[PDB]
Amino acid sequence: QLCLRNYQEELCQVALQGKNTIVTAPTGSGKTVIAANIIKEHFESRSSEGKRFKALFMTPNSMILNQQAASISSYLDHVYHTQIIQGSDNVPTRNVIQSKDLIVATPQMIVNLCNEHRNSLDSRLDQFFLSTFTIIFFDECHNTVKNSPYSNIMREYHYLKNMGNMPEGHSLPQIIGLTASLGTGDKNDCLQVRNYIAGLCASMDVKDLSIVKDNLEELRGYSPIVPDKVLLCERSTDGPIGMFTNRLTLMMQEVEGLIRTALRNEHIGSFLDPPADKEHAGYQNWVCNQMNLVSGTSFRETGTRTIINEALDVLKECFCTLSYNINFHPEVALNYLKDEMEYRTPNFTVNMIRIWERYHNQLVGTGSAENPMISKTVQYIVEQNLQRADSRTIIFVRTRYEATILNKVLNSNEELLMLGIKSEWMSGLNKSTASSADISASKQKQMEKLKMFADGEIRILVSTSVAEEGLDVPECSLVIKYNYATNEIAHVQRRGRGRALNSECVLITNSIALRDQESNNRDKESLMSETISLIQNSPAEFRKCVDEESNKIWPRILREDTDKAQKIEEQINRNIVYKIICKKCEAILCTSKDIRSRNTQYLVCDPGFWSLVRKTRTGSINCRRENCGLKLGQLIEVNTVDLPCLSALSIVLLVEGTDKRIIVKKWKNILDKYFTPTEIRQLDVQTMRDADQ
RNA sequence: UUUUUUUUUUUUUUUUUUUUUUUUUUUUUU
RNA sequence: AAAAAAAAAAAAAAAAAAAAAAAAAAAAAA
Ligand SMILES: Nc1ncnc2c1ncn2[C@@H]1O[C@H](COP(=O)(O)OP(=O)(O)O)[C@@H](O)[C@H]1O
Ligand SMILES: [Mg+2]
Ligand SMILES: [Zn+2]
Repeated sequence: QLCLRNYQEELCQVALQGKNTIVTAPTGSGKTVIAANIIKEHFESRSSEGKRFKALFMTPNSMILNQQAASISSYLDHVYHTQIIQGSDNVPTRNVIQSKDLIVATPQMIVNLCNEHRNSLDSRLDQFFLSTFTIIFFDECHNTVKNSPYSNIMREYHYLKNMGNMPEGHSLPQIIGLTASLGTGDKNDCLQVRNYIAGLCASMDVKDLSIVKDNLEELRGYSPIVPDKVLLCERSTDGPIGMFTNRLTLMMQEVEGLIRTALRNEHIGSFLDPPADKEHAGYQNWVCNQMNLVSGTSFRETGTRTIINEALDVLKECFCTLSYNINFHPEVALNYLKDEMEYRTPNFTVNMIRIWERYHNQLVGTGSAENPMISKTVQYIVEQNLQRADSRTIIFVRTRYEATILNKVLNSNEELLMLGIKSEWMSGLNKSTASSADISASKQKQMEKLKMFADGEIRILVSTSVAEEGLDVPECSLVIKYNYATNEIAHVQRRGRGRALNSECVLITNSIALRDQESNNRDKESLMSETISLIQNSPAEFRKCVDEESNKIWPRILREDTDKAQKIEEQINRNIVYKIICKKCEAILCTSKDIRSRNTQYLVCDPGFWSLVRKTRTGSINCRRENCGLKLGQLIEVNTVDLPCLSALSIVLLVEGTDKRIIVKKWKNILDKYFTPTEIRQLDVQTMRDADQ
């Protein structure tokens, strides 16, 4: 058992009244202990009064699910049965919910429950009720905006409260809200922030706020504040870094001129001129927009489109390496450019090959240099190591590739290797980011990385925003934000991540925008503190407008059915065909009648698809057309035979007759706007014949 | 030889959150 | 003409979850 603290007991007293309350406590103050104590008290009261009891615990991140469940079980002395429900587990949910008094499950499963009965063909396996659980908990409730799963659970709770489907004597469940910070959002004055906070609380049917009143000293002592030092490094326009930047701008102008001649050959006078600045995101946005127009238009010459797409891809890569050279030393940017260019080489023309070889020779002759930010970070690391031998440093970066580059830079310095200091490349488990080719993000790998950091083998953690919440990150003695800026909640979580004694938070950047964002975040935090103080001072909130306006639940569904009918009427157009072709090159991949879907995977049963595909080796699908290098999808097997799987992001839909190009981002749009493929039959036969020989 | 359960890896699709940049519209001020 | 605020569209980056499928390794049964 764990002894309750004074502020924890004060927070628990507010929720002990049975009303819906939201608890706002700093990270690491023991929200899990408070939740477990509230659950235990509610269960004891229900047992004393002689009625059924049930508790539901929900967390946005599955990484912290096991730790939270273990802590809850330990606090409850393992007297009540607990079961963890995740996507991997195939155990039925309703049976374990009925047979156990404490259920911990992903909120999406709760959303699916009591809602899957709708739009289901006739039985319907009865209907589940949200009010089955006596007490529910909403960890990290600040994300309950727009159409979040928490918003869906709130809508189900409103269904149960308003509509008269209560079975026998079912009572309204009590929900406790726990979050680090409510979230300013985009409001400016205190009144708007207070109104937004009150509306968010009303969306969860919460009227009372659990805020510490007289135990602030204990909270400050147990959770000391961490100053947020701001450090800025000036940029150097001269030296090897300046020479590298000049060479890359020369490459910018050369590629722009080549694009100009390519457009002139097409006799096209509409394309937008590139921005003068080659380092801002405006150049990348313009490149992406030009690529979108090129995909959405038709060209007289087939090779011109391929050349333009190759130029746009090289421009994007060169912008990425410009950002890398701005953030770090030119060595990593040169290495990234070299590996990307050597990967894309077998699909290039002779002139571009010579241009790249000349530019690479010039960059090799440039030399090397060191960035002031890297030197400052290294000096801070050695200073922390001198202060204590158990120093732990966590570094936040923008992208996963940025994390890998930072880890390589830190591991390449002999000054840290003299004392035996290593680093890692901690990232997130998400695989849908368009940059997952170099990212593994395995669950076991992440657990192993956490274990080695906890054991002390790894000192520097180049971790992304994933580690801010839902991760069992141990105490860190130094938090560094390497050109990374996020919202107020993420900044607060980063500041609170330094649970080690005398933790220091220092921000290192070379851009005025980062400093402005940090100042804005500090101002937002101060405004939140002022609003919280004002709310505490005045107990008469007198806020009920959103609570009464929340009666619009059924009009929402009414308009939902109306515009669903309108979308169905719009979709009624059919019996037409599509000439699906490759995005980069005008090659007939297949026709609209050769695409089939088994469950949710879209496979093309084209006998001639093998002749126009490369079939590399992992397994991947690549265009066989020269100078294309486009990944049309992934190769998968269902009947022990590999079959092609097209991707919407690598194909362009063409309509027969008029030359109207169609761009598709997700398969849902083409599914519900253009056509629907038929169900799969024993069509792997004709595909397997032509797969071999 | 087949079936059931557990673990690891991989793939497709769908539903959300946060940050930055670009563009458009409206209002206010100089 | 310039600046600020609000809404909308596009692009980039990061994070979360769900559904299904495939491969491999173990335990049990036929
Ligand atoms: N009353 C208490 N007695 C002992 N340990 C506590 C107490 N309250 C909190 N802790 C410890 O402090 C930590 C606080 O982190 P926790 O509340 O679990 O996650 P979060 O970061 O969401 O607040 C817990 O891991 C817990 O072990
Ligand atoms: Mg928590
Ligand atoms: Zn192609």
